[PDB]
Amino acid sequence: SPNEHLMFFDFSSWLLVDFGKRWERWVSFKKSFLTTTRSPYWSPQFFLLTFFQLRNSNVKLCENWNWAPKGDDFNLLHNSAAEPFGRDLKAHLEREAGAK
Amino acid sequence: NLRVEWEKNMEIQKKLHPSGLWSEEQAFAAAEKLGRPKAGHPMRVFEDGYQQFDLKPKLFDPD
Amino acid sequence: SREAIFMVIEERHGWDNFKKLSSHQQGVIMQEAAQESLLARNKGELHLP
Amino acid sequence: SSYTGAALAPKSERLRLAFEEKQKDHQKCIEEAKGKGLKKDELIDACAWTHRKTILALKDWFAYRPPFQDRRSKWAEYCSIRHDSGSWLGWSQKFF
Amino acid sequence: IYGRGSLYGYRFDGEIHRQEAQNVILYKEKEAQEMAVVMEKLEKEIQEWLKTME
Amino acid sequence: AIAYEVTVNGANLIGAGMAASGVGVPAIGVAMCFSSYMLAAARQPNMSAKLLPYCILGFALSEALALFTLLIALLELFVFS
Amino acid sequence: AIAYEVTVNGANLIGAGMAASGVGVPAIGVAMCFSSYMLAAARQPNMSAKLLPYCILGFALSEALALFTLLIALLELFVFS
Amino acid sequence: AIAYEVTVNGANLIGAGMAASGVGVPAIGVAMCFSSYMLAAARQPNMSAKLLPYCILGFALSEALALFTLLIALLELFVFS
Amino acid sequence: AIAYEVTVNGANLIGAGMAASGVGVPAIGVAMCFSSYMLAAARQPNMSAKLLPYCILGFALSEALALFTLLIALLELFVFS
Amino acid sequence: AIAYEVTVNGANLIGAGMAASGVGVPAIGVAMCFSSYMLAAARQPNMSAKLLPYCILGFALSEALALFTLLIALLELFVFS
Amino acid sequence: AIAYEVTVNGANLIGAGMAASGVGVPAIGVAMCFSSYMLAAARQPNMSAKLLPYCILGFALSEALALFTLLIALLELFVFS
Amino acid sequence: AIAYEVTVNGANLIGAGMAASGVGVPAIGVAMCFSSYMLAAARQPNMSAKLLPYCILGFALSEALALFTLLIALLELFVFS
Amino acid sequence: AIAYEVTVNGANLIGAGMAASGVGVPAIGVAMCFSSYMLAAARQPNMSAKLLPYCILGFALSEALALFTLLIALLELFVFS
Amino acid sequence: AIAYEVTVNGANLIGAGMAASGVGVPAIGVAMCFSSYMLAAARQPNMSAKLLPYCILGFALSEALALFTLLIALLELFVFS
Ligand SMILES: CCCCCCCCCCCCO[C@@H]1O[C@H](CO)[C@@H](O[C@H]2O[C@H](CO)[C@@H](O)[C@H](O)[C@H]2O)[C@H](O)[C@H]1O
Ligand SMILES: COCCOCCOCCOc1ccc(C(C)(C)CC(C)(C)C)cc1
Repeated sequence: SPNEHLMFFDFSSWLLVDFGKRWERWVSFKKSFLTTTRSPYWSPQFFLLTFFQLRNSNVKLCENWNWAPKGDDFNLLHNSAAEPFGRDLKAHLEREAGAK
Repeated sequence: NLRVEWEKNMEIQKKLHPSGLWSEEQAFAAAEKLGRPKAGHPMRVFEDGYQQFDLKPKLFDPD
Repeated sequence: SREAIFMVIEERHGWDNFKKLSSHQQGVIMQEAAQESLLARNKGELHLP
Repeated sequence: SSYTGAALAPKSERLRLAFEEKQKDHQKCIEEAKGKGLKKDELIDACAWTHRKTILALKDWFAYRPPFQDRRSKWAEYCSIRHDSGSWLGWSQKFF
Repeated sequence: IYGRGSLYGYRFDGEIHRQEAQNVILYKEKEAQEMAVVMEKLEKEIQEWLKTME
Repeated sequence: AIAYEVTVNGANLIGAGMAASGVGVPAIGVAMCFSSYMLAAARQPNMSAKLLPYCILGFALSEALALFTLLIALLELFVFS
Repeated sequence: AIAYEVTVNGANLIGAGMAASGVGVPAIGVAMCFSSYMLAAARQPNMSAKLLPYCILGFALSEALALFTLLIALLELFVFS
Repeated sequence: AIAYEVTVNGANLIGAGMAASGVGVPAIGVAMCFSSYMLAAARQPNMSAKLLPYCILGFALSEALALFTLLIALLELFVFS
Repeated sequence: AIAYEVTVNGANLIGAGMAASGVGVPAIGVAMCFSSYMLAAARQPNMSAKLLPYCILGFALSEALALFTLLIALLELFVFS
Repeated sequence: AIAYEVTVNGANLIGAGMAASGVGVPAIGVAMCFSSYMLAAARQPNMSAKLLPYCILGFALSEALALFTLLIALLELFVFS
Repeated sequence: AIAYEVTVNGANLIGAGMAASGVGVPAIGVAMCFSSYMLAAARQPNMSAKLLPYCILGFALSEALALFTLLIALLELFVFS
Repeated sequence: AIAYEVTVNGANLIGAGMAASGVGVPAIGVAMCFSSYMLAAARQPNMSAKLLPYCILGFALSEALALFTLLIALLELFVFS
Repeated sequence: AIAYEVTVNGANLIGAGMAASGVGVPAIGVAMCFSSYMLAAARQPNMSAKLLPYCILGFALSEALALFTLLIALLELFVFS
Repeated sequence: AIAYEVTVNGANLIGAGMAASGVGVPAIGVAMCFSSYMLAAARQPNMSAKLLPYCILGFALSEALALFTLLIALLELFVFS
């Protein structure tokens, strides 16, 4: 088939990576390296290995958003609600009458 | 010609599904005959990460 | 071979149903019957009375 | 009809109801495994999916902090703008 | 043999496949018989609605 | 079968535009005729007097076709309901 | 399946404009022929008499298709209900 | 799902408009074919005798295309309900 | 949601004109091939024999696309219900 | 709000006419290549052999677009219900 | 007020023909490039090597838009339900 | 009076097909520019370089108009709900 | 007679593909101006400087109509519901 | 007979695109005037002064029709419901 020629099914497997566990082991390796080397805070090693993590964590904990992002808290498609007058109320009363 | 004539006569008398379309009554009857499970709707559109690039998603509503 | 084939057919499926089926499935069933007769599992694989 | 507008429930209530729904969907799997008579390892293999879904809902709930009230956030409410009242630099605070 | 695709004989031939034409004839007769009744019923209903309102 | 007759009054005014779309096409034939007469006279001014009837002829025939199209659009409204 | 025959009277009129738009398409070939005769006359005045029979011919047959295209739309109305 | 067969009798005529719109297109190739014979004869009168078969051949095929389109338009109405 | 399948029998005949409209466009190319061959022969009579093979080639083969433009409209009616 | 799905079976064919209508527009470009080769050889016969490859190349490319347009028309009918 | 959502499935296959009508309109421009290259080399064969880049350059660009016109109609069917 | 709102989801695509039909018309202006460059270079090889900036300027803001049309047709689908 | 108002929301978009279909037809006029400039410079090289002021003016105002034609399609969507 | 009155509000915005399609059709005849002015200046630069009064006149009044076509679609929306 032409789409069969435009298809790539030469995969072998799925590599599963727990990036949380890998980040934890990376941080543990950084701590182990800094403890074994007994490096001070003014070292470029300590700076490179600590400062960006601390900065990003401090920013992500300081963030106080009055509203959440665009496609998560508003600008969402919603079906129009039933009105308390006109045809919707009549349908509601008819539903109540039929049910009861 | 024999094949298409037989298939057309069975499509006419509704013993066989039409060309390209899955028919409900015939599929349910064949499942009841073979004693197999009925053709359900196994898809899950509300599964995590299926319609994330969809600008017009589908809304959950308990019918 | 025809005699054994049609004996097996009339015993297992029936001559009327066999006539009603298609020539292809007829030939397939005839070939299966021929194999059963050539095998002769009941005679100890021997074409003797 | 339909309309493009604001979310109905707050984020916290939304995550709460999602966690309750996944709790229900996990409890049903557990009750079915108990009715079938499965052991611990088989119950694990059965309902690990709903367990992970519940854990992810719990992670989302724990991750979302509702906002704190202050003069900057109130002024941003009056201005009707999405504003972070914890940044002196804005978009560059991500890199500073 | 090559064109049939079968080595023994043709397929979809036989009284089992020929009878479907007569089955279709009977099915169409029944279908038209029921459709005439349904169409007459719906036409009577529509002529009632029209001669009552219009 | 059931017989439903409908009379779309809106179609009174659509076809008028559909004809009006084609009224402009003969104008190109008009200008082609006059352009031919101009370039021919510039090539040979003496022949101008001989081509003047043809010019008047070739316009009118082209113009007449436009008029017929235009007439339909005007005949579509002030007589039909 | 249910069978509803419908008769749309509005479609009696729509096609009139659609053919009317096609009445102007030959009008450019009209001047293409007359322009051809004009430029051939400026090419050779002495041959003007011998190409005129192909002028009136080359128009009228092209005009004939413009007539039939116009004929239908006029036949479309005063007989069809 | 539900199945409503409909037979629209107004659509017996809409196609005739579009066909009539396509009957006028070959008139351009008609005039271009007579024009080419005109100009080629003005450039070479002596060769005019043996280009006439080419001219009528081109015009007849082009007219046949117009005729076939017109034939569809006329067969669409006087036999179909 | 509800599902109403409809079978529009009028669309069996609507498309006939829609395809028919495109049958006359190739005529301009067809006549163009002869309008070229004429002028080429008027430029060089002696080369007329070597261009005639490439004069009927494009002639019939542009009409071949016209044929497939016409073969659909004829395949649209006398087989479809 | 309410939701009515509709499956118009007639639309299996209405597009086929349009796809068929667009097959004839490239035919003018098709014959434009043979016309160009004609006039080129009519101005320089000796170069006729070196331009013939370009002539065949252009015919195929112009013809391919018409041929590409045809695929939609044939793909629109024989598989879609 | 009342709200009826409708999903017209016929427009899946109508627009395919509506785009298919336009796929051939570039082809007449495509052939213009090679015709120009032919006649330019007929005026000056020695320049045929320096213009041939502009010939190939003139094709693939003019051809591209046709392809883009062809994309939508193929984007219209094999992804949308 | 009673208000019946409708949302036609098929109309998401018809315009896309129409715009797709319109994407091809600049393609003839591209080869028009490049054919002009060719004939200007064959007329005067020494002016080959001075008109090359115009050879690029003619294509850039001509293909752009084809892209704006193409931009609408693809913007018509992948953003509108 | 009873008043059935309908508000068709799909109609917000169909017109956008029509305006988009009309954004292309200026492009041939745009490239015509630079084609004229090229052949004019090949007719008179040193005049190329005094024609360029009369070349951008025809470029922008031909482009300007495309903008307004392009304006509607963008003004038809991002403000209308 | 029964009287069903309908007011289609979407047509108010469909006709905007329909008139928009015709806003660019003049643009070819807008740049054609300056194209002719270029070719005439190349023919006789001394005449360039005598022609530009008869250029701007033919320019603006070719542009004017586009304005009359554009104004409609802009008057179609901001006042009509
Ligand atoms: C050979 C090809 C592949 C080469 C890949 C090499 C990529 C190297 C760049 C690593 C980038 C570091 O980027 C860092 O990623 C981690 C997760 O990984 C993010 O970390 C985030 O997610 C993790 C888990 O997903 C949480 O535990 C963490 O609290 C959160 O901050 C950091 O916020 C980001 O700063
Ligand atoms: C750098 O790029 C510039 C960013 O562009 C901003 C996008 O344009 C502004 C759009 O913002 C809106 C959105 C909605 C509206 C409403 C709905 C209020 C307009 C309306 C009622 C006329 C439809 C007005 C402006």
